[PDB]
Amino acid sequence: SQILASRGAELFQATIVKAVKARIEEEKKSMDQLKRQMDRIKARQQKYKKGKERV
Repeated sequence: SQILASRGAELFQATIVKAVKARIEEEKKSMDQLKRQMDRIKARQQKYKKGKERV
């Protein structure tokens, strides 16, 4: 157990960095999805404005 001190630190750090990688992946995906939703809303509003076109 004296020789194997660093192995536990390596394992814990690997778990932490894997969790952080999954977190940033999920965050990026959610941000892109929300941004696409916002663009669709903008496009629908612009289409309505152009359909109005016959402060």
